[PDB]
Amino acid sequence: APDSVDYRKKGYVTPVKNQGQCGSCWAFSSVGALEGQLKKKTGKLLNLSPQNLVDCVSENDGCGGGYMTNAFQYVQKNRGIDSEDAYPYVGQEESCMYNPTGKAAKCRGYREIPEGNEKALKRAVARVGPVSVAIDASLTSFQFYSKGVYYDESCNSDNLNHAVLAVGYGIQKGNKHWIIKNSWGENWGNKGYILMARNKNNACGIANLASFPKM
Ligand SMILES: N#CCNC(=O)C1(NC(=O)c2ccc(Br)cc2N)CCCCC1
Repeated sequence: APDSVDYRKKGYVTPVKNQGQCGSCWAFSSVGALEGQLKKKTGKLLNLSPQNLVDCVSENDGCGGGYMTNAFQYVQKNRGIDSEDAYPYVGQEESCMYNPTGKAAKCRGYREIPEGNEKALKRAVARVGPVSVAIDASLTSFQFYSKGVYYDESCNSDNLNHAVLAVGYGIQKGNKHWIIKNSWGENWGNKGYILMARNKNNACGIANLASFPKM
């Protein structure tokens, strides 16, 4: 696999969004991984609908949390997901109001990266595109992140609490990293992104709950 890759440079990554006061990170994460595969398949990037996921993935808990794999299963079984413009984000859980007329992507299944296996995650990022991941984002250090390759010795890999998107990987100042898209707005972190330590004992649980969609 390459030493580094950044899918933002290849046009696979939409603008940084802002989930607000709803535990919909799983839906943003799932949507970002779908956005990536849409670009790869069609050449054309479009924002997809986290609200569609929040409302219609009956296997998840809406603003009370969810699994990304459950969302990909839904998109596949549903024969599509709507675009953001067709099913705009409202920041609360609702009845399912999916409209097939606003379909902008499909899903042909998904895969899961072997638990905790950072080389495997690296290989999936290289071969596929952006890959949905979950981390411990509870630490004030993570939340105040501004620059550099984030590492905190107190980060707990067994306490996943936040779903984000790995959009590449590499190195900075000799510190191996993952490039992570958050859903806390552009005002957060580095223009909405964080570089997180890679190959440092699976820091923050980065490779503990990773998956990507097929298209
Ligand atoms: N709120 C909130 C934000 N965090 C979540 O959404 C996560 N998952 C759950 O919390 C969860 C999963 C599946 C189901 Br169903 C219900 C759930 N609350 C995302 C994946 C990693 C664990 C944290």
